Amino acid sequence: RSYPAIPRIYAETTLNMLLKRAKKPRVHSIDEYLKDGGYQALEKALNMSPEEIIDWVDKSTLRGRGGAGFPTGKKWKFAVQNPGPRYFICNADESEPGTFKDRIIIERDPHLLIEGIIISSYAIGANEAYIYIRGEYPAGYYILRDAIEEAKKKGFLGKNILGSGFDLEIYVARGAGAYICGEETALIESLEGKRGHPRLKPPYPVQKGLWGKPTVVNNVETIANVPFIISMGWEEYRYIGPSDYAGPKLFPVSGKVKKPGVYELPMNTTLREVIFKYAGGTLGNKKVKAVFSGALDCFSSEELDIPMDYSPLGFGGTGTVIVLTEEDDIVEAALKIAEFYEHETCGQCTPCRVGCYEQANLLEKIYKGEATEQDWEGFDFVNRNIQPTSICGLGAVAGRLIRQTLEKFPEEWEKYRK
Amino acid sequence: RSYPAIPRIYAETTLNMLLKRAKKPRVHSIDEYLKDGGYQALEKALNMSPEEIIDWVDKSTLRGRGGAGFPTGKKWKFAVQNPGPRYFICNADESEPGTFKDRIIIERDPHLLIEGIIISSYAIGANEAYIYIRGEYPAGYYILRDAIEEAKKKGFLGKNILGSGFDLEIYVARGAGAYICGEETALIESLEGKRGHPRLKPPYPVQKGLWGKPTVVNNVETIANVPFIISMGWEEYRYIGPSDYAGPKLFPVSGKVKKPGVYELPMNTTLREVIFKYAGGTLGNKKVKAVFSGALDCFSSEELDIPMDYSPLGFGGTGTVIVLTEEDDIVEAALKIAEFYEHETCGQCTPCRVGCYEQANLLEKIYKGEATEQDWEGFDFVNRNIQPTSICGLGAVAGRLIRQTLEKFPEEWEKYRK
Amino acid sequence: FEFPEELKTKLQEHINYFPKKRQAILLCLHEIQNYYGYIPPESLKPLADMLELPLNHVEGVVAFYDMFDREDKAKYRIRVCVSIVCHLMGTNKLLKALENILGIKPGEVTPDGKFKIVPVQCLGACSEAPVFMVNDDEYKFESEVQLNEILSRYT
Amino acid sequence: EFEFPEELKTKLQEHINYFPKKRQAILLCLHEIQNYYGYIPPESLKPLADMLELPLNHVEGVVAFYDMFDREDKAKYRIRVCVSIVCHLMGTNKLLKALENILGIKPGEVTPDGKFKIVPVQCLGACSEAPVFMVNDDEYKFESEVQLNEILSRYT
Ligand SMILES: CC(=O)C1=CN([C@@H]2O[C@H](COP(=O)(O)OP(=O)(O)OC[C@H]3O[C@@H](n4cnc5c(N)ncnc54)[C@H](O)[C@@H]3O)[C@@H](O)[C@H]2O)C=CC1
Ligand SMILES: CC(=O)C1=CN([C@@H]2O[C@H](COP(=O)(O)OP(=O)(O)OC[C@H]3O[C@@H](n4cnc5c(N)ncnc54)[C@H](O)[C@@H]3O)[C@@H](O)[C@H]2O)C=CC1
Ligand SMILES: Cc1cc2c(cc1C)N(C[C@H](O)[C@H](O)[C@H](O)COP(=O)(O)O)c1[nH]c(=O)[nH]c(=O)c1N2
Ligand SMILES: Cc1cc2c(cc1C)N(C[C@H](O)[C@H](O)[C@H](O)COP(=O)(O)O)c1[nH]c(=O)[nH]c(=O)c1N2
Ligand code: SF4
Ligand code: SF4
Ligand code: FES
Ligand code: FES
Ligand code: NA
Ligand code: NA
Repeated sequence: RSYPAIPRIYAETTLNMLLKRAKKPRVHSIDEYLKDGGYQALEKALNMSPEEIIDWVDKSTLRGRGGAGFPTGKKWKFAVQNPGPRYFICNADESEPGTFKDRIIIERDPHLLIEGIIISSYAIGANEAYIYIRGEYPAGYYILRDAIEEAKKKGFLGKNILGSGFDLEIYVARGAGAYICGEETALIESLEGKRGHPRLKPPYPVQKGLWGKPTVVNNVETIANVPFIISMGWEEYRYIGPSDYAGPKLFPVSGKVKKPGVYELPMNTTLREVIFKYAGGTLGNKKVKAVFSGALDCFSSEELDIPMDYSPLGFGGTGTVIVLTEEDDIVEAALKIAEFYEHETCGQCTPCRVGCYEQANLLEKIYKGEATEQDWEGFDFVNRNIQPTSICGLGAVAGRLIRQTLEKFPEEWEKYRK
Repeated sequence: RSYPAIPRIYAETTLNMLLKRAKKPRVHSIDEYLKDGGYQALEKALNMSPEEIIDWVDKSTLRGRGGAGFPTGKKWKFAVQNPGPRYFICNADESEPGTFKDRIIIERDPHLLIEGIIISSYAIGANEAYIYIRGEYPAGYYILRDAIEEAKKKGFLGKNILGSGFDLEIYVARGAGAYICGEETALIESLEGKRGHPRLKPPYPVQKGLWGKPTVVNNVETIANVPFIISMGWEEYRYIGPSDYAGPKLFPVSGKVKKPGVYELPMNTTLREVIFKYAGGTLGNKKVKAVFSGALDCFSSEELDIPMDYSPLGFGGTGTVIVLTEEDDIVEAALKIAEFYEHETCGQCTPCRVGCYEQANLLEKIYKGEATEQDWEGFDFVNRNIQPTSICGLGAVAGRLIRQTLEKFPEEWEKYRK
Repeated sequence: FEFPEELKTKLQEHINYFPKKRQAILLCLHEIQNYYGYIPPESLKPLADMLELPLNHVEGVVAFYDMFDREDKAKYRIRVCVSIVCHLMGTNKLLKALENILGIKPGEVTPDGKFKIVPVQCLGACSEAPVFMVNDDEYKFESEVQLNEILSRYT
Repeated sequence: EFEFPEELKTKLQEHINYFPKKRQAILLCLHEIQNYYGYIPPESLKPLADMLELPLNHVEGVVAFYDMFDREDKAKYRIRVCVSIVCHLMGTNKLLKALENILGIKPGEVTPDGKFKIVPVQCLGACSEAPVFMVNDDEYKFESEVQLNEILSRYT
């Protein structure tokens, strides 16, 4: 019936796939999903072997939409070479700054995600699947629980789904405020009822995950592609966008654009096109100064002609586009990124624990003009020394974006030293 | 292994009896039935005398769920006063408009029905039992055939069942498109390999039925109660719902409700509660105009506060609830009821044969605005004169619902007379 | 006319199933219709012999029971419910979608003999109105896109 | 000893029965406890540990780890204000100022009546609608002080 208030994020698509329904800012329940041919891909999937499904997902060129772009079919293959039981996890922790692509699938077209989960679970022989949704998405949580009951009603979940002999339950767990619980191993620890502390990898979850068993973790958006791959076939899916980085991709665009929101576009779209062709250009038609790819990278105005794909020279990441214009202070922006990492390090690793803290502590001093000479040289050193001994990607990147601003905007930083 | 596709009808229970398993839309096989304590009512029954079982069923106040509500125990007593051999027949012809309560037992929990048939057969001394299932339930037919084999293999059917000395075979017969073959005497004719022509009653089947021998015919839902009566005892069964009209009842709700499906409720529930409390209210929250009790009765919105029991002022029938709302044309609806009876009269009785035909043919002219004044008066006359000389309930009621619409919605009819 | 071995055997199984042969008549006719896609008028004489019934007994039964069709061969029967609930909930939408996809209306067969639309009374799935069957499979109609995919499963 | 009111205990037990293993329910249980009390009562943790069949120090460590849980301050409504980069750029400080004008409190503080607590949080994943805040489970774009004032009036 009634869900918590959600802002009506603008959404636009040139492909009409992931956002076919989710372009409209409301919950689409199972009847509307079914009228659009929903769950027919699941029926088709259940008449295929798991191996064919893995083969199709592999040949689709689908890559992880959670940010790292690992080939999805290949991840599945690694899982299924290990003895079961196996588990499937949908990562809905989406907490990266600027990143709001996953919630609009969850909150508007939950059956797209659920269908994807059922197909993926069948493909890897998992009879128990989880959605881990961040605690700050309460509406998403209630919407998913309700959608799962709808799917049960209609016989898409439970035992012996559609006479296939395949059994599945999907459990919805909630986070409780930790960005680090989106890291796949910390997510598993949390599902096990513990603190969200990343594990040393390898092993990867596919070898040793939930309860030590083969576990696939996939991002919401990744999973939402799976119904299309089955429905269209892998070849037709590969026609979408460039054949090496095929398929729809969601781009959350925020900051100083005229039309902030989520754009469903192919990955041969350029960053300049995302900003100027789709997102309406800049507020006040000011010049673009920088784009933050979440809290991961900083691209300058000289780097706008790159493709939004997972190539070496491409944008990569989550597809998150935070636009800063000419009057935005880059050091102020850097401080916010430092504050983010300070707040989210889990503190297992010493350089990450003290580095994330000191980077933020000293950058605050610099920003307020209270920094000594040593504070300056200290900030530089700490920024370069968060990564050593780190066992997860947070420590690996906590200094990355800030370093890129030091390199690409030296003049602004110098104003703060002199 | 495989069965034909069946739509996944929603089912909900407050009592967890007939729908304990059938609330889940899938076949429950014998192991899962056994795990829930199934067939222990049969074991208990076989340690009782036939006479005692009849006594318990009598004292339970169980009444016929096929729609007439005849006391089940009394029926069995009548049969056993006549010399054997005797036959037991399960009526699974369920073909009344709006009525889909029996099929969810057949298709999801067949062992509940089978267990009930074995106990009932033992109670009346029948060594030969039949299920007559309509031809348009092909999945139900295969599911029952398979369940019967499972029961044979676990020793619940065959000779000398569980050492009792009681022999039973259950044969499954299929209908082939005739609604009238649900009338108990026409069913018997069909079982004897003939056209489905009702016989003059009396005699009732308990006196003279299959091959002229004492025969009990009971509805699927009726029989599904019998395991419960033996398992919990009649006192405890009578403590379900009101003392006079005791036990669970299935209510198939369809038309303009939010949650159409089958509801297991006690018979003190009101019609209003069925629609608004359980079935989720009306589509679009529109006003209820009428409820059709299958093709038998039409209740207005002023009669919603009645109990769903077998009392004189109660809903009665099969518990079938077809909801029409304010936009629904009652004359258009009456035409569909007329068309139904036109299609299903067996033609033995002249007023029924010609009456069902002319009612539909004339009402169609009225509907299309092509009816003469004599067509109008003729329509009225025929509606009132289907019943004379009729030897079964179809001729008795073929004008009943339509007459009720004429009385309760005069404005809407008069609009058609122009 | 003579039944093929595989069908004769299947008919004989039905005839052996009930205590008396004549009780198997409807199961036999369903089997014949399943096999041939209709009831061949020539099939009835041999069936009567097998049931030990007079020919016209069999003819009378075939005529009586609406599921049996002696006129039209069809690989797939699309049974569409035209009773009150399905009517209220959109039988006409289903029929129009069927005409859009297949080019036929109730009572008609496609030229290739593949689909016949058969209007039927209440199918006992009224909560899932509007209801249709394709031979033994039963479904709720959601939309034309959805229906098209279902029908494409039948080759 | 402290004991959970039956209506809460019922809900806790639903969570505990939901997952295959009891201990997986810990965060759902803690959310439920904070919903009920307006914070996590220290005394609540021992009975919860028993129900989860976990040691108390395990439960304590989990409460400490997860930032949504609050053992300090009882508050009927938590106003979560995003202080991350996009909301910062687009006007977090205007939201905080508006909040101080209406309620008289700054981040980390609670109104004298125990009704509202301002909680600074990282990115809430609604950045296109910056600057973003939540009031308990409800989430909104801040437009202006008059707009904020109307929204807050709905929480009583
Ligand atoms: C969406 C969101 O809120 C956030 C997203 N991220 C993204 O997280 C990414 C880093 O993720 P991770 O550390 O998991 O990356 P990875 O490259 O180590 O692994 C990617 C996936 O591939 C699997 N994988 C990698 N190597 C493998 C191997 N040898 N064998 C099996 N699986 C392997 C691995 O298990 C994971 O599922 C970054 O690129 C960010 O964009 C970070 C924070 C928040
Ligand atoms: C479920 C379904 O698809 C349908 C259900 N019905 C229902 O069928 C009902 C009418 O059935 P019937 O004509 O069989 O009713 P009845 O009252 O004559 O007899 C009901 C039962 O009691 C027995 N019975 C009645 N009086 C008896 C007596 N004195 N002695 C022995 N048995 C007796 C009788 O043999 C039958 O089993 C109506 O109320 C409808 O609701 C009709 C059409 C389709
Ligand atoms: C600190 C941190 C935090 C997160 C991640 C990484 C790190 C280092 N990852 C990536 C995650 O570990 C993993 O790569 C993906 O979930 C795998 O799914 P795909 O292969 O992208 O479908 C991640 N992924 C995701 O889907 N949602 C999230 O919220 C996060 N959060
Ligand atoms: C035209 C027509 C059609 C039907 C019926 C009656 C008539 C008049 N009856 C009722 C049937 O004759 C008989 O009363 C019951 O089967 C007896 O069982 P219970 O006493 O209800 O358990 C009936 N009953 C049933 O169980 N299933 C059915 O499909 C039908 N169909
Ligand atoms: S790198 Fe940082 S966030 Fe990752 S495990 Fe180590 S301390 Fe925790
Ligand atoms: S009343 Fe009608 S349906 Fe019943 S036996 Fe007579 S003609 Fe046949
Ligand atoms: S009216 Fe169509 S299935 Fe009942
Ligand atoms: S930066 Fe505030 S919601 Fe993302
Ligand atoms: Na949304
Ligand atoms: Na018709």
